[PDB]
Amino acid sequence: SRRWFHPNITGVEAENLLLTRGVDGSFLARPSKSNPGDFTLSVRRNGAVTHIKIQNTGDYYDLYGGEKFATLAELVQYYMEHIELKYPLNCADPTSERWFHLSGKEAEKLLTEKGKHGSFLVRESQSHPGDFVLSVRTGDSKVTHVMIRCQELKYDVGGGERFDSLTDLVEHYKKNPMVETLGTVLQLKQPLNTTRINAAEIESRVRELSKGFWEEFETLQQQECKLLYSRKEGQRQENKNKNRYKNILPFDHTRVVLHDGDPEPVSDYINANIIMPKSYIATQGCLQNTVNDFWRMVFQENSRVIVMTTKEVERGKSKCVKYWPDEYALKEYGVMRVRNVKESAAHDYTLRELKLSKVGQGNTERTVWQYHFRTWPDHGVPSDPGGVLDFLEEVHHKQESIMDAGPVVVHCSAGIGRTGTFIVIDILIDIIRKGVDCDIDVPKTIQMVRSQRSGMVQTEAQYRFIYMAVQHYIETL
Ligand SMILES: CC1(CN)CCN(c2cnc(Sc3cccc(Cl)c3Cl)c(N)n2)CC1
Repeated sequence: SRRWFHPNITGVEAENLLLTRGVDGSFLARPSKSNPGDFTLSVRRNGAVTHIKIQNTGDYYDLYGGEKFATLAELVQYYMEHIELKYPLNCADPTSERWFHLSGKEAEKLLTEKGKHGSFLVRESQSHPGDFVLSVRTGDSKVTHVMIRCQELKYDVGGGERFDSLTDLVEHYKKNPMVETLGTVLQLKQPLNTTRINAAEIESRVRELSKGFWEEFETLQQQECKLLYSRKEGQRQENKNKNRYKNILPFDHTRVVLHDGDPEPVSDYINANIIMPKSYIATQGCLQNTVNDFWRMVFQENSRVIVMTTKEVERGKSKCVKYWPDEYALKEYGVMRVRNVKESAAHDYTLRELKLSKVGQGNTERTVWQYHFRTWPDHGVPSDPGGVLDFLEEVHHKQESIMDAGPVVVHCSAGIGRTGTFIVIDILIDIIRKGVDCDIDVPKTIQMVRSQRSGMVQTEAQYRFIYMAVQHYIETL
């Protein structure tokens, strides 16, 4: 449902809402206004409201007194199946729906300039403030307007059932479409796309979102509820301690499956996923016990470029074990043998030239290049995207320069926040690098990658950093 999230309520607004429209076991989650980036889980117990903080600095949602998760949905899912969270107290604000917005004539052109059969949107009435309008497109070539009146806190389209919110109303006429007198069926097949822009417009769009970014991002967040794909392998007993974060797991359907492993019972698991929009494996920072597994992956998938986006230690916290030999040194990691051939240090990153081979057979050698980005801020995102961009641009040419190279391995700590910011920037400039004659749809791209790994861009700050990055790249054409 994900409608248990309320984008714009204060604490007290939530408390009274739980205590007036809810029962013991009712809960909700809301953006925290004390700390931008944080969120708050609000639950009713014994007729009282306890509030639970959840911090997300860019790596994961850290529920205090609980566990760390990829999305708030997987969080709620996790706790609704094991202070009890029984009944979602659902939100009626539509600000975070894909279809909500806006003048009629302006609505008609967009539907004409960008819509197909079934594209629709809901806007606020201009004739009677308080009422709403549902504008829908039908064709093979017509746009239809359906007024939605607000009466005594309930909404309708002039007859039939009265709804407690537009989302309910809309959801009802998606499954039960209005039929006009001459046969025309007003099918609400897809919300109108207003986020895909031409690459040359990014600068215009970024300026108007800065007076916007919040709304669009959380409108993308609200859609994570569609991405609760199974992650069972990662919960299997033999795999629990192969995860750096027990509750941040790879989708079974996109995980990398290690083959040709030791006869041990389970030898095919690693907290990684293939990311296909050049392809990527998105993974977590190695642990002591999965280093040999990490290199089995690199070998198997023919990866020749690794991109690590964290220090080994950050703020005294460990984030990734040292899985590469010292410069000029040679190490054996299970059946895999790695020599660090040379290291080169730039200001923002280090390149390690690593040769990977399988012990015993000197016909499996391949160079692997590890690009170790070292200047990401301990919290937040870089104030400027130049460093990231030149990094990725270097990374891309290295990858393009090797024949038959496999996925490009990308990893941070939990492998969702930073790792996902990078891959996405990389996909988008991949497009712009086609030139400036191309459309860019950041939300779409983020959602396509979250469908392949949980939580793949973590924060709003990062989300805007992606826009800044693409803008900057376009400026430098
Ligand atoms: C005004 C608005 C209020 N709610 C409504 C429209 N805007 C909007 C719409 N859709 C999404 S999401 C998405 C986008 C493309 C492809 C896919 Cl697949 C997804 Cl899932 C988004 N982030 N913003 C911005 C805010």
